[PDB]
Amino acid sequence: MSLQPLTAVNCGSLVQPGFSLLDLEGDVYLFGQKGWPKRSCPTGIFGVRIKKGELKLRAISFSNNSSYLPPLRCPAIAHFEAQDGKPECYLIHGGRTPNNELSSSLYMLSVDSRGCNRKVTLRCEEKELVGDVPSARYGHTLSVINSRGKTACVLFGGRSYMPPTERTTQNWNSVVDCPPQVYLIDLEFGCCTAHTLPELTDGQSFHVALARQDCVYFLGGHILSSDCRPSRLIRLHVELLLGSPVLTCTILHEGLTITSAIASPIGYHEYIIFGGYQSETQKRMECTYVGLDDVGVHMESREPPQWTSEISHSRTWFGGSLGKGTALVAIPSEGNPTPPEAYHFYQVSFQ
Amino acid sequence: MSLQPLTAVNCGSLVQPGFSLLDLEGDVYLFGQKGWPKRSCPTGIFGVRIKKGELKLRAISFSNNSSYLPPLRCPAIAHFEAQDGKPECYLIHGGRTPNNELSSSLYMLSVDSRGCNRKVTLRCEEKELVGDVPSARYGHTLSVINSRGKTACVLFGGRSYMPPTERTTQNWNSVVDCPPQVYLIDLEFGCCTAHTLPELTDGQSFHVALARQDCVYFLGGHILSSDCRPSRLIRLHVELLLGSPVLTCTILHEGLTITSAIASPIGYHEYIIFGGYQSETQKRMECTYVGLDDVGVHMESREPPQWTSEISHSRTWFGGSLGKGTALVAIPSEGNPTPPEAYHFYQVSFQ
Amino acid sequence: RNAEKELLPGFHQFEWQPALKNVSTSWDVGIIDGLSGWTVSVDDVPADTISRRFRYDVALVSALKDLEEDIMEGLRERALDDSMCTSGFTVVVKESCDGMGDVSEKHGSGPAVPEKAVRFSFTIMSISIRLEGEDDGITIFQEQKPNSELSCRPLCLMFVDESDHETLTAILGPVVAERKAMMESRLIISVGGLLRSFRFFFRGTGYDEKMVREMEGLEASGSTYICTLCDSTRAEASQNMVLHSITRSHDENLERYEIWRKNPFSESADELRDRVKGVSAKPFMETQPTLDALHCDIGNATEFYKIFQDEIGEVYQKPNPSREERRRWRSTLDKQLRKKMKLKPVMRMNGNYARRLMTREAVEAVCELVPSEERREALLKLMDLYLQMKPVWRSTCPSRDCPDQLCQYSYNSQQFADLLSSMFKYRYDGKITNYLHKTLAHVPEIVERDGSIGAWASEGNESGNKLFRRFRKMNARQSKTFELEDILKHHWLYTSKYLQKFMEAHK
Amino acid sequence: RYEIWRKNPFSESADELRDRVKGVSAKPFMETQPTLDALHCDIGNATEFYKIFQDEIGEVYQKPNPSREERRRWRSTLDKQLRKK
DNA sequence: GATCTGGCCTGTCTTA
DNA sequence: GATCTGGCCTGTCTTA
Ligand SMILES: [Zn+2]
Repeated sequence: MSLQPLTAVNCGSLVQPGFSLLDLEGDVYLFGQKGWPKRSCPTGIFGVRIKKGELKLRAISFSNNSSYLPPLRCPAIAHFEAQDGKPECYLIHGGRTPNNELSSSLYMLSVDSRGCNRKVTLRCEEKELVGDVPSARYGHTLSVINSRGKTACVLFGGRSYMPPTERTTQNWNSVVDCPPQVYLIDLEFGCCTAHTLPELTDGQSFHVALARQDCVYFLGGHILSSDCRPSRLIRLHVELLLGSPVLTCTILHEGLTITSAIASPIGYHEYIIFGGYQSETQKRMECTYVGLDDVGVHMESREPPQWTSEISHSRTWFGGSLGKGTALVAIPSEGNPTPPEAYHFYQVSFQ
Repeated sequence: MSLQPLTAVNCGSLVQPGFSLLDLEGDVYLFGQKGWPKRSCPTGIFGVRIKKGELKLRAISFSNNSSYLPPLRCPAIAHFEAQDGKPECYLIHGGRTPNNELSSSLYMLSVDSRGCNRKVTLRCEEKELVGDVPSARYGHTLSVINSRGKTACVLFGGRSYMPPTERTTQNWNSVVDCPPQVYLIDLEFGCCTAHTLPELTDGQSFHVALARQDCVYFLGGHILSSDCRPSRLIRLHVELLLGSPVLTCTILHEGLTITSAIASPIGYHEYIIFGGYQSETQKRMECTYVGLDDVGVHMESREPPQWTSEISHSRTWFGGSLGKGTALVAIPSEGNPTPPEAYHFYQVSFQ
Repeated sequence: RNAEKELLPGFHQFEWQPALKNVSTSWDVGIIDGLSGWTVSVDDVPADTISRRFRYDVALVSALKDLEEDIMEGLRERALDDSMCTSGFTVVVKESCDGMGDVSEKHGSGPAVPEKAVRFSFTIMSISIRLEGEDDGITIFQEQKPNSELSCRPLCLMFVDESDHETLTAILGPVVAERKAMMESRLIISVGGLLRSFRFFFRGTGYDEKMVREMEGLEASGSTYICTLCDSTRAEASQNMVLHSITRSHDENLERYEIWRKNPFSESADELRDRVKGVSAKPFMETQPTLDALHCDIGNATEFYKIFQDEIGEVYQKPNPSREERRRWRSTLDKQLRKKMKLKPVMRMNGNYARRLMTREAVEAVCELVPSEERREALLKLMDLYLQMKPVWRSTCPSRDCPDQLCQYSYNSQQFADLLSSMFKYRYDGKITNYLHKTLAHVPEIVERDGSIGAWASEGNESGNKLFRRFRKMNARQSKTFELEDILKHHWLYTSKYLQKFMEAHK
Repeated sequence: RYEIWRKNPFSESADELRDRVKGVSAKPFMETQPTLDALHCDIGNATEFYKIFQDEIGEVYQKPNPSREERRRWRSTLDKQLRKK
């Protein structure tokens, strides 16, 4: 366990409080640029490389085949790994664009060509969704499941803007938890099924999802109605049998109280959960290790890296996981005259 | 007959509207600077080197046995040429202290030692003046003369503050031309003789004096009574005999009208008057050549180096002569924010 | 317009005896262009500066003629018979001069002038009496709130850069001349119906350290010789702190310059600068050897801010900190001072953020940051020491308001310096901020001498600068020529007591 | 235009796509009447002729490649003159 | 050895 | 080769 300081070198004005790191085929790509894309990099996505403490961002270039994407802030990212037909995909839906609206449109992001010289072209394929469309939402999570042997996806959680009845230009900027109905989205075709369960009383937000072998575990998120941070861990088990994707669920005894957590995969399916917060005021310093098996998910705290007094005293913090037991954290910084760079960074690593 | 544009490199905050350039034994040293001396070079005198367009200023350090000097504004410099027993002399009196005052004390400034690597220590020596002392003044001129074959010095012109009885805090900063009496100062001893002038019914200032072979020529200068800039040049002739230094004088019919002129030596005694202000608004562009022979002063205009439109339109200009037909000029500048250098420079040369 | 003709200078008749030296006898002169007869010939040193000033004496007699009311009610309160014993007065005038940046030039006609503006002012601190003989001197009127911008009397208003000495002395030359000519002669005014006489005692106390240094010919501002009041070098004031003796005074500095120039002993530059203890220039103005309270506060506040910054990380543990960590420490320190104490970072630190920072409970939010326990106790203890010694030089008159802190100040400073050279030495080995030395050395002495300090602070000047900005917009003319004239006038009117009396509305 | 920029139905390349959508990279959040602003038009052209004057003082079109120094100089004589008259 | 790409650094422009 | 001195940069300090 260790952490070391990172200088953001040039162009540290690109990172906004929510954002997303896409780890695919080695190098990871930053996503969710602040504001609208500037033609310095019109694409909107950045390859990120960390060398000798320096954090450098490179300008990715989409393939001609691709649709272009707005810098969504806090979407549901679901990594789908390599298999037929076309690996490997990152499912981004739907976040909210630099203007205030919620996309509610799934995008499939994939690698294309390399290099020639250390160059990676990418392609985004938006997919049409018929339904029973998912309601526009953000902070929700999405996951990839495989049942005998068909692959589908599970979409749940998240806030949305108040429905267009209660909607009022005084209450316009308010949000509310969208109702608790899980959406099963086939990758292809675009059929989106909406089911509900009695076990799910309420909707959640920022609940970190773990997904393995036709089973999905939602950690305790943030419920906006009763303002609780449930220590109840949620499990669900789906199996797709012709012609219906039958679905079940169970509550668990013990689950974590943390919201906005960062899951960095280390082992086969074993993740290290950093967590963003214990409660509304006070962030979580504690680092936790979470593995999962067919029997169940098993929790073991490991000794957290010794935090510099700054990050221990910082009100807010965030980041992403570069994968391979390696992650990035970010600390907002007040200084005058403006640094200008708003965020100090630290790279964290396990073992 | 040409001008190279000069860069002030670093530290152009030193040079000030009036100042002096001492050319002795090769390299020329700058004298006088804005405000009081700063620790960087406490002496107040900088060596000047002009290489590849760069105008570089260096610290000069005095010998232990020497007095230290205030950064005088517009003193009377008399360069006393090599002979028994001690070359090379610069007679400086008395200028205006940066702390605003007139200094009546005369200083003899000279070379001491070198290098060991390119360093010239100097020595300043006050001279007590047995007098019949000169009234403290600025803009006056002083010159070295030899007669049969002993050497004395001639001091005349310039202004001074209103008489101390009649000076009122409203009229304090007002200034009048000091009375038309010449002061013959023996280098040693400190005897200073004051002498009336039947031919000169008025005092004057900024009159460039050119002294050859026991005769001194006063080129026209600004008179503050009638505010006229006489075309008439004024020659005087000094008779040194035992023990009376009796003094004659004469008016010359026609000469140049100039104020604050720069005399740059070229030939043996042939100096080119580099110009100055002809009137209270227009500044003389015309660069003029002056030989001095026993017969009389020989005066021919010379084709002036073509001026950049900047210096041609410049409200004011000043400078000094680096000798060997080489001189420096300076143009005040505006902009925003501060350049920082308040003065652009140009280097002029003959042939 | 014809109503204030009285309140301005150049109205009330007065005369000096014996007659002033080198000053006109005309008492009717109002606002005067301060250039004061510069011939403005192109050939000479140009006149680049606009200024306006009252002739000093006239401004004085108007100020005091305006205090006529308060000194008569004061005299009556004393039941000292008004008509008898009228000639023995003593007037103590605090004068102050401070510069101001970033004042934008006007398009105007001419002449060209720099951006920075210098405001020369004064205030009448007290007026007392002595005769028949016998008893002491006897206070009558004493300014109750000297720091207020309500009483600061502008005198010379200029556009001048503080850096150029030439012009600054050119314009302020006459003013100083009337002062040193005036100290000798006693004033005669017709007040309360009768002809009475005043002595003037001038104390310039309000100048900032850099200006004191630059008019006194010292090397500013970080030179090896720190104390304006003492001959101590930097390193010498490092080892020893709490024990010092004030030497530097005007006449001594003058004689010291004449040594520096004339140089009879012929020492090399290094040794000569050692002999005169760092006087490189002939001072012109005379300035009381006293300490500005405001800048002192800000100096110590910024030093403690720096100490905080160093204690956040561990400096004494690793002596050579990286730059990136230097900013990181600043970032978490200001984070903290936001979350607690409700404070936000500053570029230049105002004295207000110095008053929030200096308090103990402010040192509480930082005490939580430093991991080490004994360090946490050390700097806390330091700060309580500082709270104990601060009101001495901050408060107007400690001889009454805060006696015990005053009597214990020497011992308290001893304790302080000990604690610094004990745990903090790494940061004070060869270097001490000018003010920490000045506040740990010469304070008890000057409080013993002036009687009090902080009443003499630059604050009563400085504050006034605010007005100079608004009076340069609201009440300006507005063109370059007349502008200083009507700012100055309107300022004078703002300062007058006679009006404020009316604006009290008698409860 | 934006919907074309996003959907991008013709699978056209970025360099050329930008040509097709002609400069719209983002979804507009407000409607402003297609109209010019007077003020910054005045300031824009004013500062332009200031620039042309400046380059015109020294001879720019004879020697096309001026340095930093002759440019700063040109500015100095320009401003000195504008103030002087 | 030498491409290509991206890089920084420069380096100008335009609005602000 | 290798001092010297200065020269600039840097480096923190110290004032406004
Ligand atoms: Zn001292």
